[PDB]
Amino acid sequence: MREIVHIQGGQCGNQIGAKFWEVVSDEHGIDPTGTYHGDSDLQLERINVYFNEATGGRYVPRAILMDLEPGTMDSVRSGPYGQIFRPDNFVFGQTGAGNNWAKGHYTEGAELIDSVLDVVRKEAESCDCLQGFQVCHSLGGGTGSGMGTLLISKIREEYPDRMMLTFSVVPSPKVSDTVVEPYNATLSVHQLVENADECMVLDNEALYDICFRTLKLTTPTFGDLNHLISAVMSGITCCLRFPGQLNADLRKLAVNLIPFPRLHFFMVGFTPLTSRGSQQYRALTVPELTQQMWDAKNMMCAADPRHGRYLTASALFRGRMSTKEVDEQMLNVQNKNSSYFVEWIPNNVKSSVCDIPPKGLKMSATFIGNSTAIQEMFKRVSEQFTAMFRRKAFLHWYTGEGMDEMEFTEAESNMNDLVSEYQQYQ
Amino acid sequence: MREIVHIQGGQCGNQIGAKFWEVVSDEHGIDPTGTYHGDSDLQLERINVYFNEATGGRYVPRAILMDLEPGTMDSVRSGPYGQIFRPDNFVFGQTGAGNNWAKGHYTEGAELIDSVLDVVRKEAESCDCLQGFQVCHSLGGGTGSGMGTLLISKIREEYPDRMMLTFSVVPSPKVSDTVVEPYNATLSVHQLVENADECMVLDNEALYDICFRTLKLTTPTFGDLNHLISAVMSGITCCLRFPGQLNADLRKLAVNLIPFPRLHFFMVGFTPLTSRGSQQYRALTVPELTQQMWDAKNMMCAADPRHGRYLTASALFRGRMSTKEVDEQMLNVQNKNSSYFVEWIPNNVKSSVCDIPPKGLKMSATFIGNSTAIQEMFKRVSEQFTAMFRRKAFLHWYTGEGMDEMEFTEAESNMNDLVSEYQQYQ
Amino acid sequence: REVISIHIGQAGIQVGNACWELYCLEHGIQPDGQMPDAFNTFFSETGAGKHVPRCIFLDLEPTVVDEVRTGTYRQLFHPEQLISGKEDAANNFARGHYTIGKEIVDLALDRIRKLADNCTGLQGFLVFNAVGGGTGSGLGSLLLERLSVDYGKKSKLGFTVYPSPQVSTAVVEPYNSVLSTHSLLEHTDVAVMLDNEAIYDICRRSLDIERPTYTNLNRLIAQVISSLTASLRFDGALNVDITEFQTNLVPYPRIHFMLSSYAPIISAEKAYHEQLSVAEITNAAFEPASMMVKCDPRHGKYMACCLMYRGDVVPKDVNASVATIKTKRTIQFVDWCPTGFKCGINYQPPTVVPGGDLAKVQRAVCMISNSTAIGEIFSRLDHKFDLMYAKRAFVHWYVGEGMEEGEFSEAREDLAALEKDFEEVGA
Amino acid sequence: REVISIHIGQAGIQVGNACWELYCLEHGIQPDGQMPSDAFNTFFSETGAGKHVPRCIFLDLEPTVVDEVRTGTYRQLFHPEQLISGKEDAANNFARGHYTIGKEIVDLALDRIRKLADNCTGLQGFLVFNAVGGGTGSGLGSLLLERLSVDYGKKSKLGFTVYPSPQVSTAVVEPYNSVLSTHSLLEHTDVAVMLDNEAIYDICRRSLDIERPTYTNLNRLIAQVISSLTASLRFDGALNVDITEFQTNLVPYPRIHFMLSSYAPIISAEKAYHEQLSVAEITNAAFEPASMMVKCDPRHGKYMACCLMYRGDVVPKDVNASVATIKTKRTIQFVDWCPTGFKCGINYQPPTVVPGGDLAKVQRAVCMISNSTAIGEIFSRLDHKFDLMYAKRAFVHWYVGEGMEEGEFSEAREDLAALEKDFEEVGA
Amino acid sequence: DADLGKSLREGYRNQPKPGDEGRAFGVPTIRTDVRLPRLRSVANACNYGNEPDAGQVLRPPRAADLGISDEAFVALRPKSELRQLVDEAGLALSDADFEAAW
Amino acid sequence: VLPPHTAFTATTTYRAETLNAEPNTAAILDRSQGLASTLVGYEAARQAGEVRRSDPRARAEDTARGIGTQTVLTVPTKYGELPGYQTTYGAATDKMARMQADNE
Ligand SMILES: Nc1nc2c(ncn2[C@@H]2O[C@H](COP(=O)(O)OP(=O)(O)OP(=O)(O)O)[C@@H](O)[C@H]2O)c(=O)[nH]1
Ligand SMILES: Nc1nc2c(ncn2[C@@H]2O[C@H](COP(=O)(O)OP(=O)(O)OP(=O)(O)O)[C@@H](O)[C@H]2O)c(=O)[nH]1
Ligand SMILES: Nc1nc2c(ncn2[C@@H]2O[C@H](COP(=O)(O)OP(=O)(O)O)[C@@H](O)[C@H]2O)c(=O)[nH]1
Ligand SMILES: Nc1nc2c(ncn2[C@@H]2O[C@H](COP(=O)(O)OP(=O)(O)O)[C@@H](O)[C@H]2O)c(=O)[nH]1
Ligand SMILES: [Mg+2]
Ligand SMILES: [Mg+2]
Repeated sequence: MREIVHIQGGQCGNQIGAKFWEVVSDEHGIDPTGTYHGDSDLQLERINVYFNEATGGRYVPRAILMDLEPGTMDSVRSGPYGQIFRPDNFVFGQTGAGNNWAKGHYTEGAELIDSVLDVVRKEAESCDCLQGFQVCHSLGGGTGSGMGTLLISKIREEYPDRMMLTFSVVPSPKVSDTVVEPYNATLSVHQLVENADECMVLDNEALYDICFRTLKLTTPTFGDLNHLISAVMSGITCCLRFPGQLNADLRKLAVNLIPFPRLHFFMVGFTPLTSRGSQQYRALTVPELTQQMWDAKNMMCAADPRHGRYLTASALFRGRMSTKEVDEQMLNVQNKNSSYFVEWIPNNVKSSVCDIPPKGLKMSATFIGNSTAIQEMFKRVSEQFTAMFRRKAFLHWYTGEGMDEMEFTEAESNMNDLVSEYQQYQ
Repeated sequence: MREIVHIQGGQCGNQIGAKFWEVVSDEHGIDPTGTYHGDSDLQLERINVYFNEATGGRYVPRAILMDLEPGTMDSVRSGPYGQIFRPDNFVFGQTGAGNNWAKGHYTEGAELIDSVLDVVRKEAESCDCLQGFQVCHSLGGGTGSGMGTLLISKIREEYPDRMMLTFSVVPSPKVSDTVVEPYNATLSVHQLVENADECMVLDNEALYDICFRTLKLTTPTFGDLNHLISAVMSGITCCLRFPGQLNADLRKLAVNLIPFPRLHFFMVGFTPLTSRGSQQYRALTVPELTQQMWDAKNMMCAADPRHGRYLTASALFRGRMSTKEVDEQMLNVQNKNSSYFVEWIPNNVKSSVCDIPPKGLKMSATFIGNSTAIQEMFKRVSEQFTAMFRRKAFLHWYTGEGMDEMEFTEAESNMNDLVSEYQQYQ
Repeated sequence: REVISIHIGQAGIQVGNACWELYCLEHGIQPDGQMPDAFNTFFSETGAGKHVPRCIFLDLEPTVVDEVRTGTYRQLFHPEQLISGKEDAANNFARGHYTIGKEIVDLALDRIRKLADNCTGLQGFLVFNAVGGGTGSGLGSLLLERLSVDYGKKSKLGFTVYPSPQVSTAVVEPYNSVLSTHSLLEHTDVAVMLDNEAIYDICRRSLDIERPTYTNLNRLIAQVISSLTASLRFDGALNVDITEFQTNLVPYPRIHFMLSSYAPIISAEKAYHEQLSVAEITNAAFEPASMMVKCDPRHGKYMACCLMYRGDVVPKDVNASVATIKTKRTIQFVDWCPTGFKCGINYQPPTVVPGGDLAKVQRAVCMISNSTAIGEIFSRLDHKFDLMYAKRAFVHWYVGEGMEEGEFSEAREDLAALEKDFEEVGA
Repeated sequence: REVISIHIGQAGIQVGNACWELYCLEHGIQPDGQMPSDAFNTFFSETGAGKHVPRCIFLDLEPTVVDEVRTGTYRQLFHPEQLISGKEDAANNFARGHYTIGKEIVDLALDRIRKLADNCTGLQGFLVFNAVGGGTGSGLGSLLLERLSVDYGKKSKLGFTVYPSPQVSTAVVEPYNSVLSTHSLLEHTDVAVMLDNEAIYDICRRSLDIERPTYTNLNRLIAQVISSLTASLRFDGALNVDITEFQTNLVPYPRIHFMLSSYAPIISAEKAYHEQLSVAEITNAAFEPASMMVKCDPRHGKYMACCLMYRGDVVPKDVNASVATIKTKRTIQFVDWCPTGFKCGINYQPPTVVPGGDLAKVQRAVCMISNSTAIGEIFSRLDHKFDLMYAKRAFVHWYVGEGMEEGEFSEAREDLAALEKDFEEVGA
Repeated sequence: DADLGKSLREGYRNQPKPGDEGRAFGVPTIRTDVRLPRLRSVANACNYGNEPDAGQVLRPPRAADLGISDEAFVALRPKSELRQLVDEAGLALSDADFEAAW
Repeated sequence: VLPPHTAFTATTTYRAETLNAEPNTAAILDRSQGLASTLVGYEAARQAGEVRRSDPRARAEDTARGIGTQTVLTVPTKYGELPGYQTTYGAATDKMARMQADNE
């Protein structure tokens, strides 16, 4: 019925997508060779949303992996659940962008985007009732951000009526992996604000802090971080894949969380995340999940939301639960800390319940908050962008490829008016 | 009943016919000794279209080789299914044309064409009711083009009310065998626009492109290209040899595709084509065939069909298929990309279904699209022809043999007005 | 005599899942469809030993519907009436009224056509919808409009699920609520509000279930519906049809919004506890601690009340109890209406459901009254609606669908006029 | 009471292969051709003892499907001399089928049908099965109809023709073929019944919901329709009407004979198990466009006369009541000139099942055959796309090289224009 | 492929129920196999089983005025019942001829 | 070298479906028998149902529940159902399914 096609860009997008299709495959009970061996046929009734049957129950993911460097593809095919992708979908360049948005948006896109557009089109009309697209990429790197950005623009120009998710990782000064982070991030969101329907902002710092405090894990490799983000993404799409008492589709959450067309950036949190030694000592109730949801040290962004106001929020619950308890918990958290929410919108919380929990858990919850604390992050980026732009440092690598100065100025302008309207509604 | 006699001209025609008779003999279940070894009774029912039984179940092809150098003869005799042919039909010169169209149409023809006409006569009246003749040849070589096109003219003089298929590979500048390719091909088609009923335009460039992208082979030797065109020719006459839900013989294929007598140049493509890695990751449905049929990376000509419009198109299907699905699919493809089709003809797609797929497969298809994109190929050859004719390079080996200049000028004139009427109907 | 029931939205069909479960359990029909004349008003006797219901489930998302298609009641409902779209309206009245409705309402009504031609003595329709959602509100209203232009003169009982004042699960449900009332006003004939917080309180207080789900809510809601049609289905000492609601409860053509209540809501052990008689249940059907709509009826005056009795009830004591009600002064009536009661007595007691939390009782009362407390409810909705519309929030979704500010302002002022009318009749 | 059946074309003989299977299954005849332990007399003549041979001729130009029939299981039903097969196919060419190969094949066809009619005694009429889009069924079909009209004339010829659907099509020159067929289909046959393919596709999508239907289910349902039409001759009913009744009660003017067909209830096994089956709802279901055999919208048209065959357990009381309800309803509208626009007929025997079919055993069934102006709409729809291709002289050279000219093209175009004028007049 | 000829899905499958291989899925107009209503309603548009035809109602048997419905004759009765009936009425026939007629 | 061998087995449409109707219907409908409607679309489900088909109390309970476990062949099974998977519809109809199984 409703269909979600997947897009992965860049190194981070590939590794994130790899873990994503790992957990989804484990959720639907399909083996790493591509055959179903699960238990409940409740898994079968909604595998078409993510899979197409090839020959004798060979379900392949409806995904498109795309980057510019083969080492990422090798790391994809190395691990398990790497032999289930259709090798045609590995559309793939050869030269490499190398943390250059101009290379990822004008040079390499000119010979890769018609190819990925061919593949995504064939993948689009292959299914009947498209629900939307799901993108996993970055904003600091070159081949993920720029190529994905131009791809998003082309897609939104072809299919204006379908939905669109974008999971984009943003950088921080504390964890600054590359140098041109603001040069790329500013331009990326400057395109996202007019192209994407909504964006779920991520980062690594919040993940490190979460594994510091809540998980008490020793060495958090990228796999566990991608494992968390993957658990988030399975949670956000649980409503379509399983029956429930109150189902909230993708468009349904978007219309409940987006009151204004340019206010479509969310922060995300996932519960429950507890250390293994302390996993035994806890009860498993809705208040137990609620105390962890509304903890500000549990968001997946470097924007402590109690420095601002929640415009709207949404909770996606999985597991057999009392809807009464669900709602009165939402009413209580909304009545006590009433200054943390916006005033001119009553009932700022959209809730939904699905009956099937993620595997291995009794009762889980995915939180999506559209708060105005994200303007702290954007200002935290724009000041770095202006600090660099005043001195025109590292700018010749961009202007020597086809980009000019006015694109940077309009990125500054859109950055500034966005944070101005965020500050306004605060 | 309906009859097809086969003629092979030149080295390319011979090797193509060699693979072709191996494929057909495999389809009808006769081993390379000439005896019958099939199991299902559907194979016997229509072998009179291609074979004659001689003595006690010895089945032999209704074929006539024709060339001028015994290397090709030993080449076709050495391989399997080589000793099943007609030792008396090996009608054959000894001097050799040497890529000189004047030699292929005036010098050796004067002493070989009486003999080939003798044997093609014997083969024609040996059967009761002809359906048409089938000639495989090139347009670049000498003994293929020149001798072939004279044979066509003499035959059309003898039997005017019979059908005629000609599979001719055309040269490309990117894949250029000889230097006199425009000198041969220009005069060859100049005779083909007035003599032959219809042709199937082929070329090696598009075949190499297919073995690059869709097949992903490393070594595409001539046997591979020849195996492709053989599957194409098996598809084009699967309707005669096997019953269907909707039958389309050669003549009604012709009457449906040709709206004007001079417009009889077709491009052709085949499905399905998968690499052995991606062979496991694909589905087998009518939409899976159609999405690969109408792809421009599947046409076996060097003419991008989106550079022009489709006049008519045909889709021969093999396998037990849903007719409703076939029709809605052809309707949907015609209504989606309505720009690439012609306006003043409704329902531009003639479709047919045969209930016998190729051996080992589940469902297959053959696309024959009469588009106006082929005029790019004719301009591609005509401009080279005028470039050489501007100062008469290589002309004298043609002049000193009996050919004069007005033949060349009449060939250019016919080239100019056929592309003119192609552009007119575009 | 026949009555068909349509279910719009994800909420309506869950109500249907408990409602039809109770009907088949009442007439002794196993989920496979056959018994091992009273059934005639809900089930048509197809074939030989088979009964199919007179309903249409319809929804745009197929998840909940095809769960019904594959549940235990696969053989009862044959899936030809279970209409299902391809994609949701997603809490968008405009999407559910113009984009998707224009392809689904026609298929619904040319199915309801031959349902109605099958029936012979059709009383009317009764609709189950939730006006907080997108599908129930948008094409629900659209279906009601085309029903009115198709038949018009036939009665339509609308059992709606309004949003609660403070307890809420959606965000834009004020927009969808107001846009539903603008057509629910002049298209429905008899509208019964039912809210969720009131039922949560009932199940928490009387049924002492500390953790209820939607199932228990839908179970006692089905108890209400079955109790108000039991007069048609079974013979009683004094029975009343669907037309009596319109006659005895609708004073004026734009005042049709009835509070509902039920008694006794008693668990298994509390039935061992308490002696159930007509007087105390007639009293209990008047406290706000036992109403289906969260509102204070003391703040208003009751224009006209309707009491359905089921079980061991004699006209003497029910008339004695209504006498005490008429003479009590804690609840005041409206001066204009002098005789503001419509009684109804049916013999068959209400049935139990295995796994249900209610116990079997000798007798039960379904009260349906009309007040001005609803006049308080709509103003309470009107206030929080203008709070959002003052900032033009969430409007871009609707106008992007293709609507405008016109129906916004006209539905806003329509509730304003309804407010002035209720304030004027309360005199 | 006897009637014979000729099949002209690839589509005609597939319809016939369906029909004769159905007829043998109805009458209890094994495919060998004998009855294991009188009604059959309208289709089967009994040669000698213990044999029953159909009164039918399949005829075709390409021999493929005909000898597929010959090699199938029905070798013993039709022995090999009635199945006429040419040597090469007309190949979607009306000229080639009407002038080139017709001249050799029609004489054999006609002097076989002569001895068929002579073996027959009380011949009611002929019935022809063809698709006007192809080449054979167009050209040689018209040739055969002309020669049969000149041989007999006064016998009624039931033409169950298959027209090309508006948007769904498999040929390219079928507009030309249909125009040239209709030019003679107007003035030769007596009662012509239209069947498109897209209407049956829609039916099998909606009611029988077979998402991937082949031609055989279409042909099965067409055979069911034909069986329901001829059950009045085959079996005694409470109210029987023969083939002359369509001639009389359905044709108000000598050039208006184009009938829309409809069948009900086209229903599966548990869908019938679900649905309470009675006469009122099936008479209803016979009338919505979602159950017609022709893709047309009769809401835009006005009925002239309808005929309703009922088969099974049907009493006259409820059929009269349902017809009264229909006549009183205002959703559909009959033509003013005819006051009384209905003709009912009832037959006792229920329609049978076919193993491998998609329909279950049903208590009662209705076949509606109606006259309207949706057919004049359809003819103009066809005329438009014919003229579109004819304006550029496309494909004209094939017919011209076969030997026809521009004259017949222009006169068939103006004949279709005349028919359009006729229809827009009668609709007044 | 599987869904080629048949609908193949559970709600629309052509396969009949294994309880009854052959039966016409519909409502017979005579309703000959239904439990008799305890008391037929005043408004009854349907008939159950044996109702006398017009050929009989136009010219009734003599026991029709006494109140004996015509189905009371055709209903089956056991041997002791028949014996008591012929003993209650003044038939006075011997057991030999009684057994013969029986 | 030539391919080893490929047997030719595809029959024509006529023979296949209008001469072997009785075996054809049996085979086609016995492929898709146990599966529910929304589950029968996928081919792996049919294969699973076949291997499953190849306690009468458990069988009656199954055909009563409908979508509980048609394609079963870690998570251990309880006497009634699976631990991780319990839908609200089934939780509501447990008693009706049990009564139906008992009556069967
Ligand atoms: N009382 C009651 N209300 C319900 C139930 N299920 C859903 N609802 C109400 O339904 C409203 C949301 O709409 P839904 O029923 O989920 O779906 P919808 O009405 O079709 O709107 P969409 O979500 O766009 O499809 C919420 O306000 C719930 O209060 C139920 O079982 N009982
Ligand atoms: N209803 C139905 N129509 C068919 C069937 N087969 C072919 N047709 C129709 O026949 C038309 C074309 O003519 P055909 O019957 O295929 O062939 P023909 O009429 O003998 O003409 P030729 O191809 O020249 O021999 C197509 O438009 C199809 O719609 C069938 O099995 N059932
Ligand atoms: N969570 C997660 N983040 C990653 C991973 N790989 C890279 N990143 C983030 O992506 C950013 C750099 O992305 P990059 O590899 O340069 O993107 P690309 O070069 O365009 O493909 C860094 O800030 C990292 O934090 C990964 O495996 N997991
Ligand atoms: N497909 C295919 N084409 C061939 C083969 N051999 C030669 N050709 C084509 O034939 C053309 C030259 O023709 P030539 O061999 O000189 O023909 P001839 O001398 O008349 O026999 C070249 O453009 C080749 O592309 C072959 O084995 N397969
Ligand atoms: Mg909903
Ligand atoms: Mg034909």
